[PDB]
Amino acid sequence: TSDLIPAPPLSKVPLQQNFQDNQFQGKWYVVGLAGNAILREDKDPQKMYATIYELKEDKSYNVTSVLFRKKKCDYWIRTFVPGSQPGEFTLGNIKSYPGLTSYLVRVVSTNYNQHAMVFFKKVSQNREYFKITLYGRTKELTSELKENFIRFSKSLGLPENHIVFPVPIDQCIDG
Ligand SMILES: O=C(O)c1cccc(O)c1O
Ligand SMILES: O=C(O)c1cccc(O)c1O
Ligand SMILES: O=C(O)c1cccc(O)c1O
Ligand SMILES: [Cl-]
Ligand SMILES: [Fe+3]
Repeated sequence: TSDLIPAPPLSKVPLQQNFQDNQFQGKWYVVGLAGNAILREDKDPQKMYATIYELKEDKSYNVTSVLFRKKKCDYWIRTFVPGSQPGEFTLGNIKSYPGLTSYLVRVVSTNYNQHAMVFFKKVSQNREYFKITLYGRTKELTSELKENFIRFSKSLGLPENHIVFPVPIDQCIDG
C-alpha cells in the first residue's frame, strides 16, 4: 500500500571484477544496512546479525542468517544460484516463497578478508524492494569504509534515515 523509493537502474550498481566464489565464503557480520524498507528505529535499534555463505560442490551457496529475536536464535535459510555473470545470484526454489516473483543479488566490491558491499532486489506482491549490506569479518570497520557505504547508498537515492548501523551483540551470532 505505502509508496516506495524506486529501485535504481542497475547501471548505477557496480559488479566486482573477477569474482572468486571460494574466497567470498564463510561468515560475514552485517555492520551496515540500507534499503527502501529499512528505517532507523531509535526506540528499538536494529541488532547485528550474521550471514554464512557455504559453497557447495554444484557451485551454489547454501546461505544461513542467524539473528537474535524475542530472546531466541532465528535461522533464515536459502540457496543462492550462480546468475548470468560471476558474483551475481538468482534464488533457488522461488515458487515456494509466497508472493515472490523476482529476486536478485549482486556483489558490488570486496577484498575477501576484511569487507564487502552487496546489493539485493525482490518483487513481493508486485512491490519492488532493494537493500545494500555492508559486511565485515569482524564486528568493526573503519570510518573510511563506513563513509564509503553512506556515499554509495545516497548515490542510489536513499536518504540518511534509510541507512543504519546494527549494534554489535554476543548472543547467537558468535562462534
Ligand atoms: O526475513 C528475514 O528474516 C531475513 C533475514 C536475513 C536476510 C534477509 O534478507 C531476510 O529477509
Ligand atoms: O526478504 C525476503 O522476502 C526473502 C525472500 C526469499 C528469499 C530470501 O533470501 C529473502 O531474504
Ligand atoms: O528486508 C528488506 O527490506 C529486503 C529488501 C530486499 C531484499 C531482501 O531480501 C530483503 O529482506
Ligand atoms: Cl544479508
Ligand atoms: Fe530478505
